[PDB]
Amino acid sequence: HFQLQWPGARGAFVANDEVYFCGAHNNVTTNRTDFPLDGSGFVSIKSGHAPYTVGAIISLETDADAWEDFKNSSGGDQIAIAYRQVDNSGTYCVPFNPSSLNIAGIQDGANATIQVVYTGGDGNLYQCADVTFRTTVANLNSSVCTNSTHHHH
Ligand SMILES: *[C@@H]1O[C@H](CO)[C@@H](O)[C@H](O)[C@H]1NC(C)=O
Ligand SMILES: *[C@@H]1O[C@H](CO)[C@@H](O)[C@H](O)[C@H]1NC(C)=O
Ligand SMILES: *[C@@H]1O[C@H](CO)[C@@H](O)[C@H](O)[C@H]1NC(C)=O
Ligand SMILES: *[C@@H]1O[C@H](CO)[C@@H](O)[C@H](O)[C@H]1NC(C)=O
Ligand SMILES: *[C@@H]1O[C@H](CO)[C@@H](O)[C@H](O)[C@H]1NC(C)=O
Ligand SMILES: *[C@@H]1O[C@H](CO)[C@@H](O)[C@H](O)[C@H]1NC(C)=O
Ligand SMILES: [Cu+2]
Repeated sequence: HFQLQWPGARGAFVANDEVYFCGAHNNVTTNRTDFPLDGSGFVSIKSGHAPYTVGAIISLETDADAWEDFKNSSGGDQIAIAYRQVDNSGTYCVPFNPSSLNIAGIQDGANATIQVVYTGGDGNLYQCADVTFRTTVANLNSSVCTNSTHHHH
């Protein structure tokens, strides 16, 4: 199981609820995180165990409230972060530039939802972050952006 560190999840973390769409926070939120388009952005999570596979899908719907809202026109998932295996528990953090996705409406002021998709052997698990894309963002605290390492797993 895992928590989003930055950008922050839609609502209160409930481990049991991670099996549901957006961790059972189905409704979009209005307290969105400003997320930079200048290439300084990242996604940071914390996993309780490893190994696991993680990726993220994205919705450019302001009201993203179902799986459909994360699919492209041909009905495939809009992948924001490609799936990979992670071999250490604790913090995992990937740079994320939304400008690098070929998705319409990625621009200053655009609303989106990033859904992290996690598989670590105890189910398919989900958490969502509601963001607003901005050209630049003031005072981005990058201190959560590290990869933990464990000599003995
Ligand atoms: C938005 O507000 C909800 C409910 O108050 C809160 O639980 C959530 O953590 C907030 N989102 C962010 C990114 O802080
Ligand atoms: C939360 O989701 C429920 C069920 O879909 C919906 O009826 C309700 O209006 C939503 N509330 C908000 C605050 O979006
Ligand atoms: C994006 O979300 C914010 C915060 O809820 C909202 O005020 C704004 O009007 C939305 N923008 C669009 C284009 O829907
Ligand atoms: C839809 O997303 C899938 C991956 O989930 C991708 O292979 C496909 O090219 C996309 N379709 C379009 C219309 O771009
Ligand atoms: C960044 O957040 C950390 C806690 O994670 C805190 O110690 C620090 O004050 C923050 N950095 C700035 C410049 O505010
Ligand atoms: C974490 O490791 C991944 C490779 O899995 C790498 O792409 C990423 O840049 C690393 N993040 C940090 C903060 O070093
Ligand atoms: Cu778990």
